[PDB]
Amino acid sequence: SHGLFKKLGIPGPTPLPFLGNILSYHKGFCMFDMECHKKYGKVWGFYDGQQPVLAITDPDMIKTVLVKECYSVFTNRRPFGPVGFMKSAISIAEDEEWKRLRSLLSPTFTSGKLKEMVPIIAQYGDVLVRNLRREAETGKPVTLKDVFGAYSMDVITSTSFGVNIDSLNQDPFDPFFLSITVFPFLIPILEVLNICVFPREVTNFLRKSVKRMKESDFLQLMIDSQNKALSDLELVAQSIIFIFAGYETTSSVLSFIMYELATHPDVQQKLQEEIDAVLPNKAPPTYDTVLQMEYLDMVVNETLRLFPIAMRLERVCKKDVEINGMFIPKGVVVMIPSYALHRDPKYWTEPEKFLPERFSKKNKDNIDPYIYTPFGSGPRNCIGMRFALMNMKLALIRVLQNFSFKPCKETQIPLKLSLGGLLQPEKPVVLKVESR
Ligand code: HEM
Ligand SMILES: CC(C)(C)OC(=O)N[C@@H](CS[C@H](Cc1ccccc1)C(=O)NCCc1cccnc1)Cc1ccccc1
Repeated sequence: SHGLFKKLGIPGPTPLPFLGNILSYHKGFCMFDMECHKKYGKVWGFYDGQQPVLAITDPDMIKTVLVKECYSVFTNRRPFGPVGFMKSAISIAEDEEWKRLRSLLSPTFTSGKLKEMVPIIAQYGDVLVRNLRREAETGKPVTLKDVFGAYSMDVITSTSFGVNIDSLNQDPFDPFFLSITVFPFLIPILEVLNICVFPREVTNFLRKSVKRMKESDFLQLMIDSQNKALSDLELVAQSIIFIFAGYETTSSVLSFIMYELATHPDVQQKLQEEIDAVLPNKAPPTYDTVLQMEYLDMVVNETLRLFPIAMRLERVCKKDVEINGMFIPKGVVVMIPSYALHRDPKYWTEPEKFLPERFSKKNKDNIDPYIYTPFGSGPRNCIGMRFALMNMKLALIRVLQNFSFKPCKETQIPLKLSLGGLLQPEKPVVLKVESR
């Protein structure tokens, strides 16, 4: 089984018995992907253990995979376990079951459901300020992910359920998952053991805490179809997904943006200037004033080009296909190396520099949406994209209407990415905060 790509004529690095190419992850997914993209061109293959993985980078082939042939051939992501009752979570679910959850949960993030959440988000930003005004009136460097995650947790639990809890001081969220991929034949062993990559105690906290809400929103819109069709432990699982997403991703990106705003002071001023012009007198941001702000959008986009928190997009090939003139056999994992495409010199001038002018309306048309895919694409892209962009931007507006951000002696400059598996910084993001 380590001969597949040698036979297909697809180039790629030579695998070791059993491990495949996984020793190559010692420097991280993204470095390996960049290295392959440059050694091998537009297409290559490698092996996670015994699992063949075909990397593609052609914009047309990517659109075919994410969009043109999604329902028919590339419907699911790579199996990932042991998951337990979380198998029914939307982003883990497969084929017809995912289809049903997608259709069931899509009405949560409309322009009209988002627009109802702006008045309610508007409270925790003010908490976020006062929490920050304290750690500022005392010239003590601030950990952004702590105070951002605090605010993120606040918005999520209320956007979907209705629970309000000053997020300060709950909040429960590469050593072993390694063995999953040399030993994925061990996943079904672990499922029959109830063994879970979510420690059985974090989920047991909510295997009742959702039943405990309450009862007598995302939570609302689910019961209406609970009363085919719908369930309830399946309701707790969707909730856990949403609660992770809104906490960890929203807070992690906010921290990346503030780092870049701090290492590029002219961009921070330019942004504070735009916010005060749309929102004079520190006017409260509304749903519409957020979408009005173009440089805020450019800043956000440009951070997600540098720090795309998914790193790779993946789809299981569920049957033989010949896409854009190339044969792909059943079972291959097809992979888009997003981090690499975001930093590819053959699309982006000076790709390591934080330059938000790449996304000006003057320039944003030179940007292939199948190269720059921070939220995915096609029927299976990020279901929370608009809620996420809006959530962050309201945090940013409120925050920058009050404070500026400078580097500190301990600010890691330049910021190293974690060689681990998740797009995080090695050292946490600390910066000096000053009150306008
Ligand atoms: C800046 C924040 C976020 C980013 C960059 C992001 C990005 C992504 C990406 C790249 C995917 C995979 C798409 C694909 O494979 O084509 C995804 C999937 C998903 N995201 Fe997010 N996301 C963010 C925040 C959120 C939030 C706040 C939610 C809240 C519900 C959310 C819910 C989901 C779900 C449910 C999926 C699975 C979609 C499916 O399998 O049908 N995401 N996200
Ligand atoms: C750990 C590793 C990076 C190797 O592979 C995973 O990423 N595996 C997840 C399985 S689930 C799903 C998948 C996903 C999401 C975004 C991009 C690519 C793949 C998911 O939407 N997750 C919920 C929150 C979220 C995160 C990012 C963007 N949008 C939403 C990790 C996971 C498992 C169980 C609970 C929470 C997270």
